[PDB]
Amino acid sequence: SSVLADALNAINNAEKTGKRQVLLRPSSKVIIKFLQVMQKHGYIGEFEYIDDHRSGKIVVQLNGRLNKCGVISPRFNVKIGDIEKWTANLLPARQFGYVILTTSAGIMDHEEARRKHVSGKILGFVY
Amino acid sequence: KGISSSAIPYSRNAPAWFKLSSESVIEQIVKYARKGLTPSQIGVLLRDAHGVTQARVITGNKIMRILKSNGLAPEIPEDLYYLIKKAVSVRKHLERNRKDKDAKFRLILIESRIHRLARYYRTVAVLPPNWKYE
RNA sequence: GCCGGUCCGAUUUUCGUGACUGGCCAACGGGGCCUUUCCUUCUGGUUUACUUUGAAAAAAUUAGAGUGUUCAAAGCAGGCGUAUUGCUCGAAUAUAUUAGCAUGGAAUAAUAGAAUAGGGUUUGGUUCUAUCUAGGACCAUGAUUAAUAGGGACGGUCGGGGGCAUCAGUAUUCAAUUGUCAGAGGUGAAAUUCUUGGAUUUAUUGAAGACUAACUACUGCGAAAGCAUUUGCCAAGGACGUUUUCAUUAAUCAAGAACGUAGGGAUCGGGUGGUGUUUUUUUAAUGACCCACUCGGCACCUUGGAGUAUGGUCGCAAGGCUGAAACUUAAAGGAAUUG
Repeated sequence: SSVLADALNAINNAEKTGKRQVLLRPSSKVIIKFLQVMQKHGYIGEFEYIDDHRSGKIVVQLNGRLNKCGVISPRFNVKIGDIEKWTANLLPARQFGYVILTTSAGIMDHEEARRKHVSGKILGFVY
Repeated sequence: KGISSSAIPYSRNAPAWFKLSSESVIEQIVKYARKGLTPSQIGVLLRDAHGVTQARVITGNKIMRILKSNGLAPEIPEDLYYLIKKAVSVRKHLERNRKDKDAKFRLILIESRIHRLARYYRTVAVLPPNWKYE
């Protein structure tokens, strides 16, 4: 399967149930920098990457603020004059929420993407 | 299915109650190899003879590369040879008494599981190709 | 920045300043050096998809712009001067890109990719120290982690899993030999059949094939259909155990092939720990029960039709005591009949 999609499904349905500390077994540095930028936006609390050599596990002490995360499995090129269309098609509002894209610095959201004036492909959305 | 496997620890060095040198383990494993024992049996007889964990920890590398370095390489790998030996044994039993339809089923399954690994070994090219199980 | 000192003046310590000196300490930056140790392997005699470009861009094309065609539909002014080197302005604004021309930077997703692993020959032959040594050549080797992805080894096991032999049981049938006498069978009743050449029943056997009563459960196994006597052989398989090995070998299915939402209790198989009874002790082996944990199982418990109506279209009970009509007509019937 897709490790990023299964990780974000893990924290999504654990938040939907209503737990606090979620274990997340298959980790990678894409998921690390993903939920690093979402904790910069304060959508989870702190977390931890316990390092055993095989894959490393993730435990997130999320508080209450997520309602839906996720990815988009075709990671296609998206121009700067199209992230407004993608925000309008993915989120319930303009500034309510974010959508994070893979770009030439890499795990920026769309606010930081229009600030730095770069773009790339879409890997996930969070609101 | 079920899980039942080893749990190699977090440390990656000789466990410091070791009281034995490094090349002595190399001499021990080439001694067992010249006795004619398969690498997995070298590994278990080295877990139990003198207290090593495994050779990638205690020596500089794994037993396959250290036996290729000492010149006692196998011409076919362990799992390939063992599946071939199981296949010829169940073939001999079925030719002793052809009525064993469950042995016919298991021979078909072992033939499939050995042709999968033969496909892997040919596509990685570590045995010479044209090798297609006789 | 710390400290010692040559001094001037006071002093026979110590201070003011001006010089000037070195011993050291941190922050800056500059030039090198070590992290390509000293020794073997090239094609033959890193690149690609994102952002900013300019260049040539088709009038018409986009949208825009000021102007009283009397407004609008439409059309498209620079005009004044100082009509003399200048004003006040507007056809300023905005696509030719899916395709190209080439340029310039990093994550993702691909394409590559390190010239590492010798301080490994049996021999052959050269000279050089006071029997010990030095320096020449041939002859047998390919990047980290080990997924609660995968296959493989190994171990005590595990099963009414399979194949082949083998052992058994009392049934069932048949046969033999005994025994005694009129019934035996069979059904709701019968009947058929068997029977004094002794049926049924009894006892002692013997043969034949098939099947594995009770144990049998919400238990075990196998890919599925299925699989229950014992013992042995032949292989196989599953779970567990594992500080053993390989290194992505994985999954999914046409064609083909073989066979036919969460929680809890209990149980089976394996392992760990506990510490009582079963056990027992110098023959080997390593049982049962309880409790906790853990892994895997077969399982369990609790959260458009319905009607109705039809002058239509199509079929039809339709239509009368039969016999019985051209014939008022018989026999025999059904009708209702206390004649």
